[PDB]
Amino acid sequence: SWEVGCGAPVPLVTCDEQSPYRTITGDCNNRRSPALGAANRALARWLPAEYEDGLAVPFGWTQRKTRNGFRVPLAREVSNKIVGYLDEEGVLDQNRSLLFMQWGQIVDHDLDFAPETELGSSEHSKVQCEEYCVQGDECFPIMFPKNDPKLKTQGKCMPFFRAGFVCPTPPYQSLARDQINAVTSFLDASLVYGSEPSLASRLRNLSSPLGLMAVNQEAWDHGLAYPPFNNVKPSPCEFINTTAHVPCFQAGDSRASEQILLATVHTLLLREHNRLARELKRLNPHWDGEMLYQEARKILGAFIQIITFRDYLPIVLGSEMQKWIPPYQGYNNSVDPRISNVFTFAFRFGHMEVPSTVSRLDENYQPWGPEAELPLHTLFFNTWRIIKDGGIDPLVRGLLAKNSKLMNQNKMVTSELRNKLFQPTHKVHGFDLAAINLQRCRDHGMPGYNSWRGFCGLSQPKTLKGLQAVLKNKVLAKKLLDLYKTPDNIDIWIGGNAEPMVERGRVGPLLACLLGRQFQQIRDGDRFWWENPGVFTEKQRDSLQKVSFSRLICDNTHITKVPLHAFQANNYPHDFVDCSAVDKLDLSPWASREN
Ligand code: HEM
Ligand SMILES: *[C@@H]1O[C@H](CO)[C@@H](O[C@@H]2O[C@H](CO)[C@@H](O[C@H]3O[C@H](CO)[C@@H](O)[C@H](O)[C@@H]3O)[C@H](O)[C@H]2NC(C)=O)[C@H](O)[C@H]1NC(C)=O
Ligand SMILES: *[C@@H]1O[C@H](CO)[C@@H](O[C@@H]2O[C@H](CO)[C@@H](O[C@H]3O[C@H](CO)[C@@H](O)[C@H](O)[C@@H]3O)[C@H](O)[C@H]2NC(C)=O)[C@H](O)[C@H]1NC(C)=O
Ligand SMILES: *[C@@H]1O[C@H](CO)[C@@H](O[C@@H]2O[C@H](CO)[C@@H](O[C@H]3O[C@H](CO)[C@@H](O)[C@H](O)[C@@H]3O)[C@H](O)[C@H]2NC(C)=O)[C@H](O)[C@H]1NC(C)=O
Ligand SMILES: *[C@@H]1O[C@H](CO)[C@@H](O[C@@H]2O[C@H](CO)[C@@H](O)[C@H](O)[C@H]2NC(C)=O)[C@H](O)[C@H]1NC(C)=O
Ligand SMILES: [Ca+2]
Repeated sequence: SWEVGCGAPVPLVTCDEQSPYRTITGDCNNRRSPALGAANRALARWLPAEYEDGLAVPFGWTQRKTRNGFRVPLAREVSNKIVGYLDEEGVLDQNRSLLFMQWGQIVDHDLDFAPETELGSSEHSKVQCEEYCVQGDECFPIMFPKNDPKLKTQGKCMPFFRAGFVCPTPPYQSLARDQINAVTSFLDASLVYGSEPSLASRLRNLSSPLGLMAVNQEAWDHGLAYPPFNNVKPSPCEFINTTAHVPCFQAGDSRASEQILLATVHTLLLREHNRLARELKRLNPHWDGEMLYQEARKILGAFIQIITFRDYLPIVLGSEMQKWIPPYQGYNNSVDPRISNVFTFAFRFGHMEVPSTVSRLDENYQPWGPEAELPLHTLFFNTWRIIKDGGIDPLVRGLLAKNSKLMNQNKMVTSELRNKLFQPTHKVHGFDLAAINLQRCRDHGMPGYNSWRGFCGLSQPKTLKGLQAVLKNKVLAKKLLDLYKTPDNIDIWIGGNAEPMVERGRVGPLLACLLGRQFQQIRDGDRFWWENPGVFTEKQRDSLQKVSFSRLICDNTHITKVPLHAFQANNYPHDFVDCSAVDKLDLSPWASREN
C-alpha cells in the first residue's frame, strides 16, 4: 500500500484519557487510535475509488475516455431529463412535517463537510472557470447540453471546483485521492460548537464566567438571542439585499445560513445551550465557566443523538431500521466511526424532500402577513427575512404545520434547487444542485450503482428489463439507460434515490443499507454515546429520555401550541397541544454537592 500515516489535520493535540468531555476536534474518542473520527481527516473508503486514471481524474473529464465502454452523460443532461418537473401540485408528503426535511440537514451538517479547494488568496483561475468554462486543475465545469434554456441566458457552463483532499492541498501523487471531512464524524453537536479550536473559542462568551455562547449584540427576537453576525466582508447574506445590510450568522458550521429554516434551527440550538448553562448555574453556583460550557454542551450532544435515533431514523429507514441498527449493546472500540465517502452522497436523499416554498404563520397558525409564503430560492443566504421580518417564531410554526416534499420518481428535485440555486461565491440564482450532486460523485471517485448494490448484498441489474423490475418503473429505467447505457455507470446519487421506498420509510433498499450501516457505526464506535455506561448517570439518562423537539421550541420561543410528535404531519388545531402538556427536562440530576 501507500503511506499509512499521511495527513494535515490540527497538529498538536494530546489526550487527557480521564476527561469526561469530548474534545472539540474529535480526537481522543478512541483510546487505541486517537485520530479515528477526528475532523479534517480523510473520509473513509468502504470500497476502492474509481477514477479515470485510477488515482484522481474523475470520470467525465476526458471526452475520449469511457467508463466500461461508454461516455458518461453530462450531469446537467441527466438533471434535465430525469430530475426536473414542472407541477408542484401533489408532491407533498402526507405524513411528514417540514421538520422532517430540516432535521436531516442538521444531522448531516453535524456529520460531514467536504469543502471545495482554494490556493487563491487573489485567484484569477477562479475567474477562468466562471467566465470561460475552461477545464483544468481544480476547475471541473458543468457544461450545458444542446437545447438547455440556460444556454440562452447563462453562458456555456456552471463553474464547479473540485473538493479538497488530504495530505496536502497541492496537485500531487501517492495513494488514490481521498476527500477531506472538515467536521467530526460523531453526532456531537459540532455544528453548534465548531470542529476547530480556533472557531470554538470565538463562538464562546469568555467575557463572563457563565459558560455562555456569544450572542448577537445588534439584534434581538422578543428578548431572545440570535447568533453573532459573521462580520467578514464580502458577505453572501448582504449581497442578496444590498439595502438591508444584514450579514450571515456565525455558528459552529459554515453553512448555517445556506437557507432560512436552517438558520432557524441553528438559533434554537444556540438558545438551548445558553438556557442550559443558566439552569446549571442556579443549581450549581460554585461551577466555573468551563464546566458550565462543557456540561451544557454534553447535554446538547445527547439531545441531538436522541432525537436522531429515537424519532428521526425510524421514519427514514422504516421496516429496515432493525435490520441495520439493532438495539444498543454498548461501546465497541473495534468499530470504525469514520463517515465514509459514499455516505455523504447517500445522505443527500434529503434534496428530494425540499418543497418549493416556505411559510410564516401567526399565532393562530394562519398566514403571517401579505407575503407569508415565499419561493425557496429567495431564502438562500437570507437572514434579513428573520431579523427584519418577524423573528423565528413564524418560521418555527411553518416547520411544524407545513409538509416536506415527498420523493417521487416522476418529480425529484424542485426547480427552486434545480434551476435557481444560489452559490455563496457567485452572483446568480441559476445553479443546479442535482447536476452538482452528479458532478460531485465523479469528483469523489464514487463506484457505480451496481458496485453498491453488490456491497449491500442486493441484485445487480444487467439489463433494461432488470433495471425496470428493480426501479418498478418502465419509463424511468429507460431514460436512465438511454443516458448511461449500462446500469454499472449510473452515478450512486441518482441510482440510490430512484429506487422505490421501503415500507414505512422514505428511502429505498440501497440507501437504507448505506445509511443504516453508517449510523450503526457512529453510534457503536462512539465512546461518548449517551447510553454508554459512565458517560451520564442512570438518573441523568432517565431525565434524558424525556426530550423532544416540541419542548425545545417551548423553552426557546414564544410558540405555545406545539404537536406531540413533531416529525409526522400535524394539523392545527386538532394535533396541537399547549406547551404545558409536553414533558420538560428535569436537571436536578445534575445538581452536584461538595461535602
Ligand atoms: C433547502 C435545503 C438544502 C439546500 C439549499 C442544500 C444545499 C446544499 C449544497 C449547495 C450542498 C453542496 C453540494 C456540493 O458542492 O457537492 C449540499 C450538500 C449536502 N447536502 Fe444539502 N441542501 C439542502 C437540504 C439538505 C437535506 C434536507 C439533507 C439531508 C436530509 C441534505 C444533505 C446534504 C449532504 C449530506 C451534503 C454533503 C455535505 C458534505 O459532506 O460535504 N441537504 N447541500
Ligand atoms: C404517520 O407516521 C407515524 C410514525 O411513523 C405512524 O405512527 C407510528 O406507528 C408506529 C408503528 O408503525 C408506532 O411506533 C411505536 O409506537 C407505539 C405506541 O403505541 C409503541 O407502543 C411501539 O413501541 C411502536 O413501535 C406508533 O404508533 C407511531 N409512532 C409515533 C412516534 O407516533 C402513523 O401511523 C402515520 N400516519 C399515517 C396516517 O399513516
Ligand atoms: C456575554 O455575557 C455577558 C454577561 O451575561 C453579557 O452581558 C449582558 O449583556 C446584556 C445586553 O448585551 C445586558 O442586558 C441589559 O440590557 C439593557 C441595556 O439596553 C440593560 O438596561 C438591562 O439592565 C439588561 O440587563 C446585561 O446587563 C449584561 N449582563 C452583565 C452581567 O453584564 C454579554 O452581552 C455577553 N457577550 C456576548 C458577546 O454575547
Ligand atoms: C430588502 O430588505 C428590506 C428590509 O430591510 C425590504 O424593505 C422592507 O420591506 C417592505 C417594503 O418592500 C416594508 O414593509 C412595510 O413596512 C410598513 C409596515 O411597517 C409599511 O407601511 C410599508 O408600506 C411596507 O409595506 C419595509 O418597511 C421595508 N423597509 C425598508 C427600509 O424599505 C426590501 O423589500 C428588500 N428588498 C429586496 C429586493 O429583497
Ligand atoms: C465489535 O465489532 C467487531 C467488528 O465488527 C466484531 O468483531 C468481529 O467482526 C468480524 C467482522 O464482521 C466478525 O468475524 C465478527 O463480527 C467478529 N468476530 C468474532 C470472532 O466474533 C465484534 O463482534 C464486536 N466486539 C464486541 C465485543 O462486541
Ligand atoms: Ca460531528
